[PDB]
Amino acid sequence: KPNAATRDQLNIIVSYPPTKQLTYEEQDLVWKFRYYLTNQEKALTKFLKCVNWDLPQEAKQALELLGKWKPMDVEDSLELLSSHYTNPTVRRYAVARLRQADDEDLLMYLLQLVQALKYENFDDIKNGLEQDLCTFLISRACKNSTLANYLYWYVIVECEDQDTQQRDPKTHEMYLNVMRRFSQALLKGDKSVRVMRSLLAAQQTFVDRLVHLMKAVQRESGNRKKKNERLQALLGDNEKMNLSDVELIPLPLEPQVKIRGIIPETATLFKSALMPAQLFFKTEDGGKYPVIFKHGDDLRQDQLILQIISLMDKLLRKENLDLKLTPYKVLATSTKHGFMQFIQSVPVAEVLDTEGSIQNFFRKYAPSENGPNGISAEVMDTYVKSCAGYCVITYILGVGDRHLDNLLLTKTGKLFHIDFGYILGRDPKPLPPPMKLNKEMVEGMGGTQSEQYQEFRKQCYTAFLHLRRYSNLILNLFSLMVDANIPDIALEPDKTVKKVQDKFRLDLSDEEAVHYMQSLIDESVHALF
Ligand SMILES: C[C@@H]1COCCN1c1cc2n(n1)[C@@H]1CCC[C@@H]1NC2=O
Ligand code: NA
Ligand code: NA
Ligand code: NA
Ligand code: NA
Repeated sequence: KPNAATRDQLNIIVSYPPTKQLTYEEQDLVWKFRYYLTNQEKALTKFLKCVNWDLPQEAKQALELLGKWKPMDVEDSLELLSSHYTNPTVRRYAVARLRQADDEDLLMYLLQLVQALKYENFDDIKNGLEQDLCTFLISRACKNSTLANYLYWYVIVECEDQDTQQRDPKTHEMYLNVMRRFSQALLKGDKSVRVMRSLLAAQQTFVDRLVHLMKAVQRESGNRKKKNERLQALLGDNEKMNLSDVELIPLPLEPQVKIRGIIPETATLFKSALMPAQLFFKTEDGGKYPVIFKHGDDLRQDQLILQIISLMDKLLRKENLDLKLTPYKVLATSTKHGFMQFIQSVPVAEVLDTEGSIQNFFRKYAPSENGPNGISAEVMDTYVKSCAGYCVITYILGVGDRHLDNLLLTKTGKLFHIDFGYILGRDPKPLPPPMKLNKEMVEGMGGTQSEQYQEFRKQCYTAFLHLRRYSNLILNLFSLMVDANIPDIALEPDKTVKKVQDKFRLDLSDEEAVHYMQSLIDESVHALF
């Protein structure tokens, strides 16, 4: 029906990022050829964006075409749950597509889907005390204990958000109703589901006791040594505090791991202003699981970034690219406390203080006579890959405040980033560079003169092209976060998705994007020396 020139225009429009606004002329064109476009699943979101949903006759025809359209890919349906859509049939269609996702994929989107409840019908959620989003999420949680664990903690954090309670009371009451609905469904279910309900309650009381313990340690006004002694003494009094030995419960941070308590003798406070605790949990497997427990601290921005880093890692692995990344787990248990999975590591700043160079560090703990610069080839391969992964990922996410205390290294060669208080282009100092590499980091692989430097560049190109291909998904997930209580998002909600979108350079072809990434890396490295 449309000629070659029109098809080229339509294909450009269909390729747009999910939050790019269509012009009036593009809306006219998509509508004109709506019947031709029903055979392209990628065109459906563009068509739905061109409908005037406030005109009953047009909404009706649009819903007729929706039923005849080649169904969109499951992950594309996240766009239909954003704030743009109030039409109930559109939003139920999105849930119907999401019902086809497996539990592993749904978990990767769950943080954002909980935010998307803000765009649902609050009366329907309350009156539940065909599937809408609330009903769907609860239904899937009732069948999967991992989903139930994260749904519980994600929602309870929303219930405790005093900002929401003060500034958006109806939204706060909705989340209360979601929790009530969730508890309703769990109690109504069979034995395995009612057991799940009791285990969530047990986790909550454990966290409550841990919070009370942290406060007791901080009413102390002794030095750090005295506070470590207080922390260990309180943890050791199980009759008083009940944290050294408890009946088995899922670890909120990673519920597949059941824990029996916390080891009292090895608990210490970090030497930092907020004095978070390092705690070793006794696992059911008879092992130990170290965490950081932060108290008096909002972990939600870190929680989001580590969730997105975990997604990006899984997407790269899906494309058979394992860049040896460290997406450590982060879970907020309230707006003021939460857990982080502790990875044995050393900050690069400490490596330079004690060994002088990343290379000296690798030569000490991973020597190899015939290896690159006397270092194990496997360790160097792991180093190059992880540098590349984090270079591309922190560039896309605009991570700031990149000093050598936030760059961590393992003896197996993994480099990874921590502490994501500055994202989306924010930085303590002005005019941060678009790509934040460290001189010590290039030096760690042998300098620009090493063959490792070209291996690093090559892995950046590959990772960048792979993540570009999932830009629709990544951008849709940020679009669902724009109203969230996340500091660097709430600063400029209407600009948030574009800040990520621009990093993908979707205006460039693959070959042009590789050229651009090459120039960006080289320019950043050149500026360092
Ligand atoms: C848990 C991860 C991964 O394992 C190594 C340690 N990592 C982190 C993360 C943070 N830190 N260390 C520092 C130390 C105390 C708080 C500060 N802030 C962070 O965000
Ligand atoms: Na009402
Ligand atoms: Na410590
Ligand atoms: Na504390
Ligand atoms: Na890991």
